[PDB]
Amino acid sequence: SMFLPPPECPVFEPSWEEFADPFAFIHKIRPIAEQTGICKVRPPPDWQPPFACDVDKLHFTPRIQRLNELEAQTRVKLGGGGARDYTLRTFGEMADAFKSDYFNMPVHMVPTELVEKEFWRLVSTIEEDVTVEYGADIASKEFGSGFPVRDIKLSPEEEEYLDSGWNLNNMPVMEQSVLAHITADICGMKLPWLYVGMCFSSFCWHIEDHWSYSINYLHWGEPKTWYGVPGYAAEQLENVMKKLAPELFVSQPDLLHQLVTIMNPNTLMTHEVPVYRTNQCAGEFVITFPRAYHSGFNQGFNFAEAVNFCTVDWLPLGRQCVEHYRLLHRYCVFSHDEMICKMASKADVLDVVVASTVQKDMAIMIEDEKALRETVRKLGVIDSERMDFELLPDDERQCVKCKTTCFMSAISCSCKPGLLVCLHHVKELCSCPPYKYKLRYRYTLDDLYPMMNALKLRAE
Ligand SMILES: [Mn+2]
Ligand SMILES: [Mn+2]
Ligand SMILES: [Mn+2]
Ligand SMILES: [Zn+2]
Ligand SMILES: [Zn+2]
Repeated sequence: SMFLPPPECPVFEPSWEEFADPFAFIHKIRPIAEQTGICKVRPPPDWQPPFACDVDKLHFTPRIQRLNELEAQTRVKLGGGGARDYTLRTFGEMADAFKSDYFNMPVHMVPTELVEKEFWRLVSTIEEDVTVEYGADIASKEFGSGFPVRDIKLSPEEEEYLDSGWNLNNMPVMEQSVLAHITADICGMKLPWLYVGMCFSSFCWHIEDHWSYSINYLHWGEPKTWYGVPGYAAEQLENVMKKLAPELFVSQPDLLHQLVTIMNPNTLMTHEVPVYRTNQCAGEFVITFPRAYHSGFNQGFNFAEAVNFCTVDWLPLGRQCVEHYRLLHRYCVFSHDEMICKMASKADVLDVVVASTVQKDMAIMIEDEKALRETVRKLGVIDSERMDFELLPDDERQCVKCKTTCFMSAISCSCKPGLLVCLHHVKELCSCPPYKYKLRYRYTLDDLYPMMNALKLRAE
């Protein structure tokens, strides 16, 4: 009556056979799980990656979090800095005492249902001002991955798991994650993040950059409670949230200024947005699918690790996402077309199903590019010059108007040195007549078709 828990998301228990290839497995469950946005994956009983670390030598700078529903929070502070510092031990001592004192109970006697119910009570009650702390950072020397990494001499147990597809360190380089081919720096997106949780520390409603998948592993500790919404209902959810908290939707000039919030799943459910839940326990995986909104909170002291990835399934959505970013004037993490062309240029060493799928996206790219160039020629842009867009830092090749990262082409004018617009915004560069403009382009149409043909040959 005050909190009605959403229905449970799918839970999968793959055999060692199914578990052997994560991408094949994820492809298998996709028809089911994309309907719920998140799913939980239980590895085979004996898949037990060894965790070991010194709780006194691992330190991190804590982030502070107020717990008020609908209140604005900023997504990531990928740079911590800070003066406050916990070791894993001192944070754990703080975390356990907090939970223990909050409920006046020992921590594993506090029922998960109760913590959940209480969480939604405290975030909605205005004069409760509970604040908590948490850790969130990419792997570093002061704090590294929870999975085995090859360096230091390792035990045969760690060696068995060193190359596992489910070892999340391996997805920044695994063959069928399209992100692995990106030569551009996308560190904040490609490397695993480490999260140290405590009771009620939470992650606001969000979707991944470029609508990528994510996969989260809870190494140890108390559970992590999740809420998930399927990709098809993304705009539904956004409409509900814009109505209840429009501040979050004002434009901001950074990827370092994305605004997000806590919001009761019952609110979404009242507005007919489908929402699912799960308690992720130690040793379990949660997977989020493209454009699946998700949020949640930790039940107590714990340690999780997560990473983004992109399968070939995702390529058309990646293209749609950047188009969606353009309409919103949202910054890109990388150029999707640049990634496509990078892959085309490596067609011979590409996996063959990958090659086939890249070829299809490239064909759309080329077709759209052809049409755009015809339009800008008709606007009176005549001069042109080839330009190696991939050499420019990102902040020197964003469209003035829509902020998209240019790669296929842009318009410049000697009137405004260094400024560029994409071909959707030829009118937005300056007041000079179009005959003063240059079309800057990475490839001629004639360069492009042979690149696509290499993919076709590789794929047959
Ligand atoms: Mn409150
Ligand atoms: Mn996420
Ligand atoms: Mn516009
Ligand atoms: Zn533009
Ligand atoms: Zn000009």
